[PDB]
Amino acid sequence: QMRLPSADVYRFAEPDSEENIIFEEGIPIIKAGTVIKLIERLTYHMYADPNFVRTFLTTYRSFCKPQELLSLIIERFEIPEPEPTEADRIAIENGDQPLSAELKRFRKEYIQPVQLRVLNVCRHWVEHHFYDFERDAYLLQRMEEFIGTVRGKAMKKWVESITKIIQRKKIAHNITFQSSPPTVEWHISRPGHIETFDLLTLHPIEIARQLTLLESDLYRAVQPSELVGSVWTKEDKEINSPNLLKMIRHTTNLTLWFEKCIVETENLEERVAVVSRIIEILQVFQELNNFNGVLEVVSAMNSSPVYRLDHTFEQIPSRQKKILEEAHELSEDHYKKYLAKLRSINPPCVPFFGIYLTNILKTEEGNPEVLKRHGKELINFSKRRKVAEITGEIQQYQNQPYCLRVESDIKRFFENLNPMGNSMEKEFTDYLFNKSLEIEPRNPKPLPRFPKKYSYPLKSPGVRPSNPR
Amino acid sequence: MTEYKLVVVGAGGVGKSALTIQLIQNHFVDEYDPTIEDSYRKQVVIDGETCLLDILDTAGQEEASAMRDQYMRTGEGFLCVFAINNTKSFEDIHQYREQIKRVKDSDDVPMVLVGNKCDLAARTVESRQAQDLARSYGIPYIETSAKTRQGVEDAFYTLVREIRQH
Amino acid sequence: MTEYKLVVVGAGGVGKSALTIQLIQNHFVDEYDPTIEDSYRKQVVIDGETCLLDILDTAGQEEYSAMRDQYMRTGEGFLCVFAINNTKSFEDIHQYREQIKRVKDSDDVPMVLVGNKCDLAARTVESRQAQDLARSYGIPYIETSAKTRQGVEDAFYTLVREIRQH
Ligand SMILES: Nc1nc2c(ncn2[C@@H]2O[C@H](COP(=O)(O)OP(=O)(O)NP(=O)(O)O)[C@@H](O)[C@H]2O)c(=O)[nH]1
Ligand SMILES: N[C@@H](Cc1c[nH]c2ccccc12)C(=O)NC1CCN(Cc2c[nH]c3ccccc23)CC1
Ligand SMILES: [Mg+2]
Repeated sequence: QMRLPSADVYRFAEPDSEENIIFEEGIPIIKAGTVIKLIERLTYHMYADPNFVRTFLTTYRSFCKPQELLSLIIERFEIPEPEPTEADRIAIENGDQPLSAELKRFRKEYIQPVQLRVLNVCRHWVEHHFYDFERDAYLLQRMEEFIGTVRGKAMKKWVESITKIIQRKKIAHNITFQSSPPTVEWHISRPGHIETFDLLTLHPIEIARQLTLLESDLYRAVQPSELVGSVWTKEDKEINSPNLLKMIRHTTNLTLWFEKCIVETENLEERVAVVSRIIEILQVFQELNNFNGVLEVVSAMNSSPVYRLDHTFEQIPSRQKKILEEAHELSEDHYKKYLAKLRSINPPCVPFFGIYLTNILKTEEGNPEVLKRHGKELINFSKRRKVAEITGEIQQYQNQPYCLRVESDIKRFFENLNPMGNSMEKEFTDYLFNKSLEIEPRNPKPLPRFPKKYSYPLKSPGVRPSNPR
Repeated sequence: MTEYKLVVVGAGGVGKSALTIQLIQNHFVDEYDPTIEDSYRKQVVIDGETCLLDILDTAGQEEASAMRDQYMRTGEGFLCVFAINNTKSFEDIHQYREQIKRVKDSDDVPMVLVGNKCDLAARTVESRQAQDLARSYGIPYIETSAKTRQGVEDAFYTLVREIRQH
Repeated sequence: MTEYKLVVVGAGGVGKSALTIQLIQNHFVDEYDPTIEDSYRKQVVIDGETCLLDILDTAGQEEYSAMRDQYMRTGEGFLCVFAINNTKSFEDIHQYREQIKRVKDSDDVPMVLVGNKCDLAARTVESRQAQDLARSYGIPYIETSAKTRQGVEDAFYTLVREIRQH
């Protein structure tokens, strides 16, 4: 309505008023509105806005329960057809059957779109936010009921692919590439010798590659289930947010293996080879747009135990004092320079996740859940849009996969990495820090001498890749 | 960062969805699931610009022939797809160019005719037949496969180069 | 014009982030947005001299505990937040001080303890305990409401004073 049948029975023929929808500033964008009016627009008969669907199914849970959504869209799907009209009523009563010129106008302009646009909501809701269903069987049951007992011939094609998606989903990535991936590079440690593997004996190029594969794999697993509603900060962080947590813990670990590799290499020459080999990795991380890895390395250099090692960084080559400082400048001034580089590289990349976390969390905890206009309480939707904006920016980088050959052994080495061992965060932090005080003690105490620990050559293979037959 | 809104249009079941996914995710969809209205974004760099591609994958079946003039209204450039094993889908191209030229009130609309599904020898629409039409419209003709990735990037980015210079 | 770089540290998930937000937005506007850069720079007049506050709030990133050293190093003054209804978030404060103290290499860093009432649950850290704890350290203690914006500016201005009078 739009047109024709009595508006009484159908809940969504409510007319649009200042008391139930609010707009903003070539579709229209919704600032706020009642729950009904929001679903009416989610399946409006005039235009399909497919971004609005994703914004809704990403975020709707904060203002409406899954069971009550289903009920609500079912209700919308069931649309009162116009009573056989006045030239219909006179054609039925003199023999033959009517022509129905404004029953079919209504059925083609209103009922056809709204029903199809609703099936598109279920197709998304199932194929994309299936968690709502694996945490409620009755919901799945009702939804499956609903779909079966739809009976059009128009909707016959689309009922069919939804019944089959719900099946595929109730159980369980073939990737095609253009070009081949470069050959895996080896240094001191030879293939299959997993025990000799360490920061100095693995090829710096191939460290950065395998840790970019691993860190991409981790970034990609984050669903927006684990993000919306600041769930990664509440007491059930571990239940609701396990993949997000899994990759923050990874990043946090590697930053610690780097800190530990530096301050435990007691000898000065040997430590300067290690600090340098890390900056040579940071440099390959950047070639691969692995920001998460760059910000590990910059974050490790910045840490208390490693920052203070002035005698060690005085000896870094001049080219790498440049590389390190420039990567540090990314984080400077509210990650100004980094958000720059990100919104301008040509992916695949691996963003630094922490910024997205903070923006989601401030936006939730800084915008009203409702809007009191005329003593009515409209759902504040521009807030839900802003959150979905982010979770979309995040989904956006999860698309393109890296063209790098995974090395089984090197990857199992970094997964099974644990610099902390059995000690706690305070215990280990302090230890690292005292090894810093030991290997390069405060002034004026004189810089002592320690012995070499590495039996292998400390020269780097260089971070220029080497391509044979 | 310039921002381009591409729209894929075509016959039912030619590979509008299968291509768009291959472009965004490097994955070949095998299942045929009739599309009603999906939408995708891809940040990519084309001839030294960072372009944010905004790809709208439309519905092909005649059931949604009601609900076209809405996306055709806001699109920037159009990817007209047909499959080289379905001659009917090629004959339907004429009309797609037409709905676009009408809804856009313009004769100069960035498009690219795409001949998909070319990993099969079952070809029934000949290369000439298709090329000849493309020249009649004054637009490039690029043959692609979603399954093998051949030509996929080529076709989508040619559209972007076209939108830029116009 | 002097610019003061302030850092807000403290235990996560206890309305830590509401301290900064309530300061910046005049608590009158609906549309709030952290995306917006310079929604964390704020110009104010403190004791007559005009200065520019620049506030870092890393709320949400608390599991990235490697980076606490990197983030803290950037600060002139510090603001340690605990919720008054969460006894742990308060006993944690000891730890955060020693990290700051160590990351700066000092014994006299300018900083302020802030008890934050975030919802309406039972206070489990008394005015008096926080009072005494802060006394032992040599720093002021401010209590604030996340509801009513009470004493929010009271706590940031106090930190600016502690930076000048350092
Ligand atoms: N061999 C081969 N099959 C392809 C190719 N492109 C698509 N297909 C297949 O053809 C079928 C149709 O795919 P699809 O892209 O979903 O069609 P559509 O364009 O989405 N049509 P609709 O309007 O209904 O969404 C699928 O089984 C798909 O795997 C191709 O290049 N080669
Ligand atoms: N020499 C200048 C300039 C400088 C900036 N980046 C450097 C990297 C290596 C050597 C010198 C510099 C200087 O003040 N250095 C001191 C402060 C910076 N130091 C090294 C360092 C450790 N972790 C870092 C993280 C980011 C940037 C530098 C570092 C070394 C001591
Ligand atoms: Mg499709």
